[PDB]
Amino acid sequence: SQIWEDGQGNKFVGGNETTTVAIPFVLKYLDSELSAMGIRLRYNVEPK
Amino acid sequence: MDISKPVGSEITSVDFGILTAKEIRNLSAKQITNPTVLDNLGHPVSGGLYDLALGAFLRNLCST
Amino acid sequence: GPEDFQQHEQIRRKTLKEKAIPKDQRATTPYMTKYERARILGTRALQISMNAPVFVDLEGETDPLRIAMKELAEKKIPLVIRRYLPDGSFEDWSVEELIVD
Amino acid sequence: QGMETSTSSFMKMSYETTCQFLTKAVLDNEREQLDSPSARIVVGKLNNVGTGSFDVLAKVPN
Amino acid sequence: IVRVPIALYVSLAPMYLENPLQGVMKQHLNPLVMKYNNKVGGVVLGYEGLKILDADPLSKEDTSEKLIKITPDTPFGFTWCHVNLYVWQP
Amino acid sequence: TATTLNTPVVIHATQLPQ
Amino acid sequence: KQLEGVHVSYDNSIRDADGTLVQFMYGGDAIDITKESHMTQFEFCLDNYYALLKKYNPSALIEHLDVESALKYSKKTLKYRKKHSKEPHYKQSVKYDPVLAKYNPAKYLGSVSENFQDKLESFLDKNSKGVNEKKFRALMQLKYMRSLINPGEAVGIIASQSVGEPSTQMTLNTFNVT
Amino acid sequence: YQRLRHMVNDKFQVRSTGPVNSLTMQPVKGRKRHGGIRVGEMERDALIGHGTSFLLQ
Amino acid sequence: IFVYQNNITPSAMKLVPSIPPATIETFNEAALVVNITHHELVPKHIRLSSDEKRELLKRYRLKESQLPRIQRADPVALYLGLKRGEVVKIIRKSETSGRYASYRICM
Amino acid sequence: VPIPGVKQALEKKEGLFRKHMMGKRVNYAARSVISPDPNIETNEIGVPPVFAVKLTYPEPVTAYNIAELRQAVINGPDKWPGATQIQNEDGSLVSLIGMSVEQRKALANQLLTPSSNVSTHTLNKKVYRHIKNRDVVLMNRQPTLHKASMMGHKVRVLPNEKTLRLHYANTGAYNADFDGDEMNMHFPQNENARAEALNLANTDSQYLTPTSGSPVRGLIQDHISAGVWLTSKDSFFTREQYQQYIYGCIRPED
Amino acid sequence: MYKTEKVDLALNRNRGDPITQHFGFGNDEWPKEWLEKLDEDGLPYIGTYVEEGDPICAYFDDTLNKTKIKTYHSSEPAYIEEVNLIGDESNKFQELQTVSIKYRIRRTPQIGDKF
DNA sequence: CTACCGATAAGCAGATCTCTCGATTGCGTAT
DNA sequence: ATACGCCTCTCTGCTTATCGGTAG
RNA sequence: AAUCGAGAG
Ligand SMILES: [Mg+2]
Repeated sequence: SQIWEDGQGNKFVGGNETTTVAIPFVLKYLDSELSAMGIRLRYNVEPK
Repeated sequence: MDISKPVGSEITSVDFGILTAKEIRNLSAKQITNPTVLDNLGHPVSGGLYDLALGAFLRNLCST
Repeated sequence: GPEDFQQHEQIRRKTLKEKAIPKDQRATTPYMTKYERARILGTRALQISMNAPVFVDLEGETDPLRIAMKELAEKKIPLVIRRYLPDGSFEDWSVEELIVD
Repeated sequence: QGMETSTSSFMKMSYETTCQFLTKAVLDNEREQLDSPSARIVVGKLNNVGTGSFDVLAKVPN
Repeated sequence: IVRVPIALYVSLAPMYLENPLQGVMKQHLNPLVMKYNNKVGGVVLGYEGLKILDADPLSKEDTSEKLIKITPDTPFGFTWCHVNLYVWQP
Repeated sequence: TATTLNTPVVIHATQLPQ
Repeated sequence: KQLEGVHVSYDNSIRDADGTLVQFMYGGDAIDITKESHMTQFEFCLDNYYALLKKYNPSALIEHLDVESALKYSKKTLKYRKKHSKEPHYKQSVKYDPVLAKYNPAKYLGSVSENFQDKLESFLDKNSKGVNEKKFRALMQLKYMRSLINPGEAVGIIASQSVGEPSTQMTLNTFNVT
Repeated sequence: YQRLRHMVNDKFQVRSTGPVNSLTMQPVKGRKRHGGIRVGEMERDALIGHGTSFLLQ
Repeated sequence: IFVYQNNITPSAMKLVPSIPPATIETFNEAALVVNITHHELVPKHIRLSSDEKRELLKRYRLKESQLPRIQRADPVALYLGLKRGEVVKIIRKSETSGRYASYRICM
Repeated sequence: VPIPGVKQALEKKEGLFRKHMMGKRVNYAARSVISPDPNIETNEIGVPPVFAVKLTYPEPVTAYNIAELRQAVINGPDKWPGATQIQNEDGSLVSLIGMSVEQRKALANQLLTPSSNVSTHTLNKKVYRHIKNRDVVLMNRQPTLHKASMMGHKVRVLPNEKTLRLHYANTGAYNADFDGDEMNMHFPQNENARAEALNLANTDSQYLTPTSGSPVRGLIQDHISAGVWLTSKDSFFTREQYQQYIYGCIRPED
Repeated sequence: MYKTEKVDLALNRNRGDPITQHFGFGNDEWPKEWLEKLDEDGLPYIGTYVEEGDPICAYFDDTLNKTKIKTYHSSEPAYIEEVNLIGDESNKFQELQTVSIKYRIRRTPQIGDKF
């Protein structure tokens, strides 16, 4: 039951290990601008 | 900020890396092919820069 | 599976207790610093505002920060100031054990 | 030039020459622990100076 | 029909700082009964022996007054918990 | 629904089914 | 930008945000400037002795402290410093260090600066004046213990401001050396 | 006596909530568009120097 | 300790770290007629033994590298023969607090 | 002329760090011209009523609140003190702006009711009350060249004008005159920032500048000359003059 | 204070394309509360008092089969000093696509005003 | 003798508080 | 008329060319 | 949204 679909219906299984933090939105925009540079940021969640 | 919406997780640290071309296509939602931002009828084309894949544009549900 | 998590939890707890400085040899200032006082008052005010029990009798008051100052006056705030050290060690001082001003 | 040697790269990136301090950071894979105030702001975490110097714990009596 | 121990990271509301065990029960353990849980395997019929970790590790387990870490932005407190859950394995 | 006030942040099993 | 992390730690040593140490003592005495004004104003302190005593309240501030060892070591150090100090700085030897090095000044009454103690001794020597000199010295030492910079004080931000903000009052350049 | 033209009805502005910027989800600029005012670098530095950390956040 | 009058060839400097576990230090006869410690601006530098160095590190909960650092090539470390890792004691005559001690590390 | 790139979106002051993370436009703020007032208590700010209706504070209802939060909700969004918004238990945001008096009365009647939904049995409704007198505010005057130029003031809600009112002692700290200077006012929305501005950043604590320890507050000119006149040997006052001066400046009811 | 805004209805249409809009009211579903600040010819009465949310000029575009207006966009209330009708340089007897409006605001001396 | 270096001389990259209004934003070819 | 293709006055540092000193 | 001009502290 670990599967989920898309809006295009192309379903696939993926890790549900996702969380909810409190961040500025400008952080998300900066991460996009960093993807445009080929640079990834790894944010480590304190509780795992 | 609402003080009745507690957050459990925190960003304890961050690290800088490179986004390899393999994982980009792994994490991608759609490839962009044709430079058709908005055709006639004032709408985006399928598979274009302003695709419905890359988000919900105007009064259109996001295709992803 | 669960063996991996148990190992992680054990290591985290080991580091935690390696960082907890025992009461016998905590050598930080006996008085409560102004920052500690301000934050203790603020958090106690938040708790009272969110319906946490109050250990003093209001004089018909309605300002949660005033209520917190009342409890701090009567030494009835159940909070602990974890004075973190630069290395990561810490001492737990209770507000009761701390003298204001 | 006087702040080349520093654990936190966010402070320098926010200071100036963002590109030169970001390429230098990503080549060295420099993980920063979010200790400088500027890095705390960028991530959005409570600062360390002042009333961030400590933590507050409850005492539940049951 | 098996019993599964669980490590839990739950949020304790300020209104329950006199019976934190009951508070954790009512906030999280009661809404986890008779529902298929994606972790333990399936449904839960009940639980017993709830135990709460402590934010001050020096305090030996022979105690009732445990510390709870408090969120900087919020009166809610977070801590780890232990509890045996009775599931009905599919 | 299913926020931090109903569901735990993270569930972990410490032992295989007892 | 670079001083924004420097702050006073619970060990009383000032140090950058990551952990690197900058100074072991804020200024060498760990006293707060917003509280340092009347420390050397011994005449004022003497004249207001009773009010100052009621504000400091040693009754509720003497169970949690140690008020013997710091005073003993300070007396020994002052005796040694009196013996020497007719000699050059490169010729002296640290048999005894400053008192603030050993004892935490916020926890040990009498562990004070090396110049504050000397000036207080000169005052109590050059004018004898009815409250006993012992109580006045005890009050001055509790005042010093209370005039200490709190851990967490953004000394870096405060110093950056203190060097920059007064510099706007000198950027007029009227009348060789820069 | 001369009456200068810098009347105070062109100066005051107050905002509680309202329109926000496109990509940052932050208040817009400008008195006339219902925008917030800027807490800049120097305001941030002064808010740190107070040790006021919850206030700064 | 070797002192030389005017210059040093590369063919001599190439042997300074060549002979462990001992140590050779070099000085110039010129630019030595004055002791850099007698200058009143230079504090009393006292080399610290390891016995009190570990005590300082445990008292402040420090690593070696988190201290203020003294250059291996600065004249004070040249004067004292200070090696890498051994911290030094400095008696700074402060204008405000009189005398106080701070500890640099050679690294 | 050139089309900006990603690097130019982050590089300089107009970039993204120094313009959207090192400093951001903020909510619940206000700007206005300052005008002097010697009838406020040197720790207060004279808030015009035009701000006092806009700026709000989220106040969760309790048993010690439904005496006056209920009255504020009955008063509504215009009459001060009153409330603009009500946040329900399940996060629903109800606005009082359009409602009628009957609706406000019914809502305030149901302002504290037990929850049949047990999911949010740990939360209470929040009322976005107007900024009353017990609240605290964060004044600011650019260029903020030192920490004293951003202090905390209690609010005194004045009835008449549209300029923030400031006492004269807050001039050596802001480096401010009253010839058209405008000051930013920030209204914190949580108890932690409230307690910060009341205790750490408040104006009572900023008596001496950390720069050199010299004091930075005091009366300025008119009060100085008045003092030189009042405290001269030629000043004598009858019983009525003496008692009137003393009561007028003391007022034991405050 | 006098402030004049130019309501040029010919911003869209240009170079001989059909007249998209006409000053006036159409026959669509329009609220009758608009005639308070608007004359029958889709222009405001001289001497009315306009606030935020108050119609300034009414036009009917045959394209949308609806009545559209331009609203007064200014916090400070104003009165209407005059309403001009400007013709174009085309000698062809076309409709009016330019209306000029001059507002009048009372600058009574408040506090905070410099003398 | 021979790399091998190097003290010049020469090239190159970045900064230099907040706020409010208005006015204007470009041009050559070819079906 | 209308869609394709396009243009004279600062000041720190870090980094490199260039035609010769420099130990073995 | 960039510039240009005008100004307020
Ligand atoms: Mg002025």
